[PDB]
Amino acid sequence: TRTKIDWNKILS
Amino acid sequence: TRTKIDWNKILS
Amino acid sequence: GSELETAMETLINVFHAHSGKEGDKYKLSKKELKDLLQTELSSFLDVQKDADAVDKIMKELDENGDGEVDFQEFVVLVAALTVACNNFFWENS
Amino acid sequence: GSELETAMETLINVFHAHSGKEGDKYKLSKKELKDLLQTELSSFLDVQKDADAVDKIMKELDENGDGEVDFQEFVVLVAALTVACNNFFWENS
Ligand SMILES: [Ca+2]
Ligand SMILES: [Ca+2]
Ligand SMILES: [Ca+2]
Ligand SMILES: [Ca+2]
Repeated sequence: TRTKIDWNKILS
Repeated sequence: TRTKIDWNKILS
Repeated sequence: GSELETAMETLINVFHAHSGKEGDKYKLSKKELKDLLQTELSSFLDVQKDADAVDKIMKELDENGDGEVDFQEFVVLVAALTVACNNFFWENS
Repeated sequence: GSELETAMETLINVFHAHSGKEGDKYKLSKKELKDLLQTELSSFLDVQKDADAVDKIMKELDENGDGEVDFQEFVVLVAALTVACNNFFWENS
């Protein structure tokens, strides 16, 4: 998952 | 008398 | 900075100016919100022309009921009035 | 323009660029939102690195369930992620 960012998911 | 600008109230 | 990035960093630094001098380091206060918005949007936003108008906004932002405004509250406010401007701008085309 | 005013007009004009060419004159579409946000915040916001991430945002913005995004929806989105950046910026001080 490091190769990708799930921060926006922080919003959801 | 009247409110010249009461737009911000639009949000409230 | 890109057009959108330009606007992101602007709200974050201007807010630091009023919030970290006349109030809590990372939190805004009833007097700090009024000063930040009026200084640059004095004639626009409804604040000084309606001291009552500033109070209606705090109520909407006093969601936590803390009597202060967090950057999550302030940013929500500027974002929601500008959108209202675009809709009322097309009313008279 | 004042620092705050600078940022208000920026979101309003950039949005016009993608929204009035590849889609409805005053309404955004699933492909227009992805293009507007990625072009200038490609490497930042989570969109291209996570096509799924763009979908989670539309669901949160598909409040009307119209499959499109209105300037009232888009402006709410950029406003809510930047605030999350300030809070996560102090985590590592
Ligand atoms: Ca303060
Ligand atoms: Ca509050
Ligand atoms: Ca469109
Ligand atoms: Ca929608």
